[PDB]
This record gives sequence, structure tokens and C-alpha cells, in this order.
Amino acid sequence: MLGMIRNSLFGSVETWPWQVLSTGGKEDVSYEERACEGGKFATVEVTDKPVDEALREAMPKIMKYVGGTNDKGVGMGMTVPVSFAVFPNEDGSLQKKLKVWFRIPNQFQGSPPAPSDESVKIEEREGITVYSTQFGGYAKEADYVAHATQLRTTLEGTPATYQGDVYYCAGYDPPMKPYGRRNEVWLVKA
Repeated sequence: MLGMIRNSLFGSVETWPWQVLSTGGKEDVSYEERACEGGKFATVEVTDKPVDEALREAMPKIMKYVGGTNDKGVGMGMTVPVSFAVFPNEDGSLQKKLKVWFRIPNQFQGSPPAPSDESVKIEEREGITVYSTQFGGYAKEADYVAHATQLRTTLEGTPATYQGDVYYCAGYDPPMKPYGRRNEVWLVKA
């Protein structure tokens, strides 16, 4: 990092929630390259359940971890909207499989609380870099699949890489009142 032109530091350091490595997208589909680097995150697996349905089962387990159920006595609460992993099939439709990823604050990042839910697991190390896009429309699950495809095509003319069968989505808020909710789909960079 910065070759050998580094000064005395390491003690106190500030890390942005996202690292902008590029900008500019398109009038039809705008995207931005952002790299996130943390420490520990809360992952929840949900089978035999779609995305919206799974989150309903995942949120309770993941919420208890951030709320007051970690067998420690900490007050995490919450932090920004949660993101989940979705594995799109060749048919364009998911196959019941979603993993809810939680962003733990630097405060607990150094030593997060011991999970109480056997379903809630914390993964150490391994950062992910994805691109976020903002559009004016609704999106539940199958609709997201269409959005994730657009981003891929958009980056088609760029060095931007991806996984191939897994991406993340952002929303949280349910599709009720328009002009107030924002849906975004981030692809996992390979």
C-alpha cells in the first residue's frame, strides 16, 4: 500500500464503508465500483424458502444477535440496511437459497459477540467488492434477477469481473409506497 512512502501510523486509522475505484455508468443503468473492507459479519442460511420469505425467518435470528441475544450483554442495535446473497439459476429464477450478510461496526469488528443462534454464524476475514445501482422501480426476487443481469451487461464493456451464479441485493423496505423506496443489486466481484 503506497509502496514505501508510508509515514508513522497504524495506531489510529479510519476506513470508509466503501472504496470508490470508478464511476460513471449509463442513462439506462448506472453503476459504481465500491470496495468494502471489514472484519466479521453475521451470516444466516435459509433453505426451502424464497428471498422475501427467507428474510422473514432470517431477520428474527439475525436481529436477536444485533439486539439483545448474544450471551454477552452488548448493545449493538443495528447499522444501515442488511444485504442478502442470492444464487440465480440458468433459468433466471432462484432455487430457494439466500444468505443474509450483516455489517458489524468497527466497535465489535475487533471482537464481535458470541452468536447464540445455531443458525447465525460469523465469518472471519474475506472481503467482498461489489457495484451498487439505483433505479426507479420495484423489485422482490425474480425482478431482481432481471436487474442483476442489466448490471452484468453494463459492465460487459469493462474489466469488471463477477462470480457467475451469486449476487447480493439491497432493499429491506417492502414494496408499498413508491417515491420512497430504493432497490439496488450488487454483483460479487471474482
